[PDB]
Amino acid sequence: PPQREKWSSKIDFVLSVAGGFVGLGNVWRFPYLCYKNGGGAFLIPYFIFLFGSGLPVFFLEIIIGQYTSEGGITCWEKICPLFSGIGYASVVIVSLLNVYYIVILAWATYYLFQSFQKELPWAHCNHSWNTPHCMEDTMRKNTNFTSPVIEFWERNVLSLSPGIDHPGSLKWDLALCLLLVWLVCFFCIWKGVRSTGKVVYFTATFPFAMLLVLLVRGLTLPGAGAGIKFYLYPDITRLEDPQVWIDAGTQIFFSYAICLGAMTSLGSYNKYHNNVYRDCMLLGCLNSGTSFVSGFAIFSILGFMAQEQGVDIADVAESGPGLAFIAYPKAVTMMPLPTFWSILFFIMLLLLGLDSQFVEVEGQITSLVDLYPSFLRKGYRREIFIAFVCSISYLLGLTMVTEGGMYVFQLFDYYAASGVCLLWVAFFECFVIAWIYGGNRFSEDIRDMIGFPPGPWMKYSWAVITPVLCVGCFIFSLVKYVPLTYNKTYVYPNWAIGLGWSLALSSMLCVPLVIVIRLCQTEGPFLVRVKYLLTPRE
Amino acid sequence: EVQLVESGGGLVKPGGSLKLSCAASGFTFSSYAMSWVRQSPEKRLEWVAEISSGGRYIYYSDTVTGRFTISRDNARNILHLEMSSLRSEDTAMYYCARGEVRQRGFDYWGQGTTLTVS
Amino acid sequence: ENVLTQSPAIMSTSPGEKVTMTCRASSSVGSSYLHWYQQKSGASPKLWIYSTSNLASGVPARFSGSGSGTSYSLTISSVEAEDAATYYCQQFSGYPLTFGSGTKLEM
Ligand SMILES: [Cl-]
Ligand code: NA
Ligand code: NA
Repeated sequence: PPQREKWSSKIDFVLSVAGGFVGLGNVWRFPYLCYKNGGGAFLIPYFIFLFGSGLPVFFLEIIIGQYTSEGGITCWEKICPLFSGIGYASVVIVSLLNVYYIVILAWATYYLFQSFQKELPWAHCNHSWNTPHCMEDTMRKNTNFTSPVIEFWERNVLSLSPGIDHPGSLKWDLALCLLLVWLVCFFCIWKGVRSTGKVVYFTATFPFAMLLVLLVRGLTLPGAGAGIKFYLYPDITRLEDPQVWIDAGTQIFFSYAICLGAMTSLGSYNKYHNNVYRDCMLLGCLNSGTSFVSGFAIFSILGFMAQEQGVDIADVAESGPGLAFIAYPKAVTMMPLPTFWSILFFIMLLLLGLDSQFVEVEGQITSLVDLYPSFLRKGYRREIFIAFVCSISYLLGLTMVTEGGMYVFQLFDYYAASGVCLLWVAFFECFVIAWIYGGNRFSEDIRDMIGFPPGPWMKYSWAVITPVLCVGCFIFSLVKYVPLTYNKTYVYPNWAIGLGWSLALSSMLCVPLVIVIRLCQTEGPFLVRVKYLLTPRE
Repeated sequence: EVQLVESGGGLVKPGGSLKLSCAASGFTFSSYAMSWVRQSPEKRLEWVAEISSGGRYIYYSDTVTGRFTISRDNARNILHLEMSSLRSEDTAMYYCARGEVRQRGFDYWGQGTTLTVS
Repeated sequence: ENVLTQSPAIMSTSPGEKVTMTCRASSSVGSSYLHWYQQKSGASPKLWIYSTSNLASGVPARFSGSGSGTSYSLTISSVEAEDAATYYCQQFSGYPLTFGSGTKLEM
């Protein structure tokens, strides 16, 4: 169809990217990854990756999308048809990401529902699901006494199984919460995402205000000083392992949602001559600042918990994705009328995650319909396609909300869409653009659209800095490989690790496979075939 | 350091053709966008055409879109402007400008050469 | 075409007073896409102010610029000798590029 959509105003583009940027990756993923990696040792790789690859690649996606009015898949048909597999790899990343990203909001919805109560269940462990080993953290410091908050998170919400080999029963309450969130996502996407007028003044601003309140509460705690010292002081010895390097790298590639197709899709709606350099840098600063500021709140709470319980900071909570659900409720318990603040906090989590999810789903649909604009035209066809995609994603998320679903979630988070695949996709993007497509040609394209060249920082980052960082972490991770462990105590079965690698390979292998498919479908000799496919076709 | 000097100009019959040139020195000519601006005897500046930093994107004024042509010589670092049909209103002095950054404008200008019609 | 117009055709003032000049645009232009050029009476033009506030390298800074939307202006704190020249405002936001009608200071 001739029709192609565009933003009605630049504010819409800014809001869409801000909603895509700020979400569970900042307030939930960054705190637990830093806690797992030992605090300060996580930051040095983080800032290296950020100012080295993070922002330049984010500008790369937006400016590629703006240059070619196409989705994540069909954009590469004009830069490099031979390397069109990057778009397929990105969408597979998006498809896998949407399955497990929603489950966090399912946990938040369950927490939100179980906060409509006279007293918060995690304020004491006199409840049924609690073990006799429990002792109130107010008296834990006065042989393996445990906190009630951790007990609620594990026994009640997760109903944690002894291992992934024991899936157990399917949590009906989590399934209905999983369904409710997906129904919200469908009804907000089946027609089209919109700012909806003045409601943005509440949807967008509220999460930052709530985070500020949590930051004030955390820094005012008696043991905040020790937590901040652990957060900021680097452990140089930890840099001798690839874990801190890979975790910091893929976190940025995940938080910025750049290896995904959403950023290209959002850029595709921009005007050709639109100036977005300043906006991209400011939005990146907002995302990085939000994560760094939220880190202070989380670790201040953890420092207070360590001081109260008498245990070390590294041993005070879970070294896994459950850190947010163990730390933030605890801080809420230390506030007047804890029910009110818990309600606002989990509404804050839903608002941050739903806005990001809407961007991810909308980008996935936009990239997919670009392949078949006529068959997937607007109207009934799009509504059916969205309904089918949401239903399949719902059924795919159902396996990780069981008793042993936490291990499946951890496997998905580490390997699928948030691990080596981000390094794989990012390296090929910069390699094609800087070397095969031509850095000088792309700078000319950037100048034609923005009016100014990208500059030495962006050119060198695409040409050298990003490829070197991606390859180095790839080699370092593969040469010093260590297996994945849940909560640093559970060893995954060899088949579970193979499944995780297969999940990673499902996206990584898209690049070589499509290259073979593209090459084999082109007639003539090999040299002519590659020459044609390297030339912009569409 | 940066210097621009134009060459080529004289009397032509109406409807004739003449090719102008612009030499560059002191900078990487293959990295900066170039534009032609002409000043009529009435002293009014009129933009003519622009060639991108690599010569892939080209823009023309509405009045010279069908008769004028802008081109580059990156190896020789010389900018060429070719006219296929010089009308009576084409008499002016043509200036070579180094308009690379649109946010900064024509920061450098050449000496200029005059063109007249009989 | 976004035709640019300057209100004063010609100006003459004593070399001890401030003067002001305006540039009106037929369409709204970004603050970063309009520049002022100073042309000596007998030589080539020269970039004077760009981005509506950034003074060029060679300007004594005795100049200043302000504006937004479709109305723009340039100002001089106190004009001295050799300041008499023709000043052109230029649109650089969209093609075709347009220069103002030109305005000349005298005496
Ligand atoms: Cl982050
Ligand atoms: Na969001
Ligand atoms: Na983020």
